[PDB]
Amino acid sequence: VHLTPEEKSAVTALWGKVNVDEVGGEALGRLLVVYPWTQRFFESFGDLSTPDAVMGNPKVKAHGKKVLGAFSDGLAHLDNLKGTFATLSELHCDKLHVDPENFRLLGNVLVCVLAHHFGKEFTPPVQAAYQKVVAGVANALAHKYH
Amino acid sequence: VHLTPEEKSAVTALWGKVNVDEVGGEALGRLLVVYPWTQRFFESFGDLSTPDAVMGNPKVKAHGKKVLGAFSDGLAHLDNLKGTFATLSELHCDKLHVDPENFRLLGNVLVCVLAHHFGKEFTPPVQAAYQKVVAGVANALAHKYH
Amino acid sequence: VLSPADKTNVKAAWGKVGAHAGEYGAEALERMFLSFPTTKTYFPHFDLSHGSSQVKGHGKKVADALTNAVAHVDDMPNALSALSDLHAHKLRVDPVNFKLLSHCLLVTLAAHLPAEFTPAVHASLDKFLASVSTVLTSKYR
Amino acid sequence: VLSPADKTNVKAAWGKVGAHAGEYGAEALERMFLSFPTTKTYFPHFDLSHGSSQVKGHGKKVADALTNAVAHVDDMPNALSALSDLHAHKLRVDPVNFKLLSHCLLVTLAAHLPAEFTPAVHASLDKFLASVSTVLTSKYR
Ligand code: HEM
Ligand code: HEM
Ligand code: HEM
Ligand code: HEM
Repeated sequence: VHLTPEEKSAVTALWGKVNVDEVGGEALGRLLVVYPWTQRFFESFGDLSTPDAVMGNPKVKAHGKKVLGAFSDGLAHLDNLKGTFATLSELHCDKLHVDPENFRLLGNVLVCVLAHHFGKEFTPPVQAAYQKVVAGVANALAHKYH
Repeated sequence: VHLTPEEKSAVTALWGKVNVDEVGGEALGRLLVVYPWTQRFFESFGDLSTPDAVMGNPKVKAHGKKVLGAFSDGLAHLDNLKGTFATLSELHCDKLHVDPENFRLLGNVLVCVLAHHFGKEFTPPVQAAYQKVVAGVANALAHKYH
Repeated sequence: VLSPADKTNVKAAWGKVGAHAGEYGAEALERMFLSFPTTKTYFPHFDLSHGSSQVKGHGKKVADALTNAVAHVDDMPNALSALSDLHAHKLRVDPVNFKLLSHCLLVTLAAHLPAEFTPAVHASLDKFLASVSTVLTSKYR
Repeated sequence: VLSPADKTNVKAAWGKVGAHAGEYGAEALERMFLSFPTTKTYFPHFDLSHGSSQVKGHGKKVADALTNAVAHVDDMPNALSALSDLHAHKLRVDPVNFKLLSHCLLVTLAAHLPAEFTPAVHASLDKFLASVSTVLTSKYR
């Protein structure tokens, strides 16, 4: 997870502009709505019957923020995603038993959320760059399965 | 890719009994027959029109043997699948551009081939063990994409 | 998609499974539980140890549903309707899981039918399992 | 599967794309080529640089086929028949590739329709793309 200087800028620059309070729940809520099997992971979160119920769910909003922190903290340890994610992997793998495929799903919904929010700024190259990172994190996070 | 002593035995013991000349082409031919998009990778191999044509194809038979060597050589470097597969990864990734998903496909067809051949010996545990290895190799082989 | 030779191949292989369809169901479950530990997460209520009757009994139910699909190949959507609502809404089975079981189900047939698990059959059978998978995940799909 | 609200949601979102369906087709191609380098392997004959007309022209063809699916939602199998034979037999497109393009296609709509790319729409649209994918890979499937 090299990432060229030119791609390194695309990345932090826009993240510079990111709503840390909002987007995290935008991403997780969208996850639960779009691939609802995932809803089996937060039954404890309360009301998820519909999209309206899902998206206002404050438990979703809260958990979303921790998840973005986790991306931010990854975005700052790129050459060491394994260590930086050791803790969470063990969490997602050994306790929760989440299939690794869902880490790809979350990162892709995360990119859709950033396109939604940035528009015309989320050019193909910026996406290409974000796809790299996102690919990174899901691998870091699935690390404990091999 | 720990693998317990008990799983380490399951593994080498049966591999002990493996037809190195046959099974390699059994696996690759089955690959091309079952998921034919893969046939786009060996158009140079000649006749692949049908299963009969595929399975006798001597180019398939030949290439199959090199592929098993690669598994054997992996089966002997388990705690270092990255290094041991560095060469091939670069081959499958940077030159050929094969989607990593096909490395899972080959390993699964490889397990089906071993069940076919061993029967009642290919118990659930032996499979569980083989699945681990196979999971290993595909990851070793996709290593160059992240 | 299930061409007439596929249709033929499946019925043919299903046929030689006969009275052991149920037992093979069990074995295929066992295989999944061990090679794919994560799948165990849908059966908290079960004893997944070897000889579990929970597992044996659940192996006949799995075999019973594939038998009905085989018999109504040309109209599985309708027949597995019920089962779809169960795996999709009730349980929220992750779709990846469908491929792992199709996979263990093939490994068991290959293990029990050396004669018949020829490359064309395998291919056909693979194609059958994908169709049943696709149906069981139709709520989502 | 495409419930009546899904049907409604897609037609609705497709509607606000109007005269730019073609341009969005191109953009979605470009996105795929850059984020997913491996896919470039199906277009040896093309200039994949930004402004390629090869790409622009191929973006209208992609948009043209989704428009026909949208218009014949309830009977895509038949309508995309042709296209299936092409991506499945002629080209041997790896099925994973279908998900990467559905993915870039969503990223482009989200990028062009802030108002309309609400969670329910996204979900619907996701579901539409999976159905077209499933059809284009029916030879295999
Ligand atoms: C790459 C993506 C992901 C990241 C970075 C991530 C990050 C996090 C973080 C930061 C936590 C907080 C642990 C705590 O509560 O202190 C967490 C917990 C959790 N994760 Fe994720 N996660 C990811 C993907 C997933 C997915 C895809 C699922 C399910 C489909 C999931 C299921 C869970 C659940 C249910 C919890 C909360 C209950 C608990 O652990 O207290 N995660 N994750
Ligand atoms: C984990 C699985 C795999 C292993 C261990 C493996 C191993 C090998 C080996 C040992 C070679 C020989 C390179 C040479 O010719 O010296 C090779 C080449 C090749 N691989 Fe694979 N391979 C795997 C999967 C795949 C798959 C899934 C595809 C396509 C779907 C593929 C496409 C190719 C092709 C087309 C060549 C031959 C042309 C050339 O490279 O000379 N490989 N692979
Ligand atoms: C080829 C695909 C499959 C078929 C035909 C199938 C068949 C069935 C049948 C017939 C039932 C109802 C049995 C009864 O009424 O107790 C059932 C229930 C169940 N299935 Fe599946 N199944 C399939 C795949 C899976 C997968 C992939 C999973 C998860 C990994 C799964 C998990 C379950 C669970 C959790 C239940 C409820 C079990 C219980 O409460 O006793 N099944 N399945
Ligand atoms: C949503 C799915 C897709 C649709 C609706 C679609 C649509 C089409 C159309 C309408 C054509 C014919 C255009 C003409 O006649 O030149 C075509 C050709 C082609 N498609 Fe797709 N496509 C899809 C996905 C893909 C994917 C995923 C790939 C590979 C990654 C791919 C690769 C190609 C190639 C290589 C051709 C021939 C291009 C040429 O020779 O000019 N397509 N596609």
